[PDB]
Amino acid sequence: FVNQHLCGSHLVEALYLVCGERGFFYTPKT
Amino acid sequence: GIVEQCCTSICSLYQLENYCN
Repeated sequence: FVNQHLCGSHLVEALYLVCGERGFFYTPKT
Repeated sequence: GIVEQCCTSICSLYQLENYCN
């Protein structure tokens, strides 16, 4: 696998691409 | 959470896989 800086819409897109149509829930700053 | 760990720091795709449904 790989690792990066990912923020906002790009973080939500990367998460969606890792998970596929199964879906997800991101955790906030804290 | 990942809005800090992926953005302010670095994260992996293997770490994003923990936050899938």
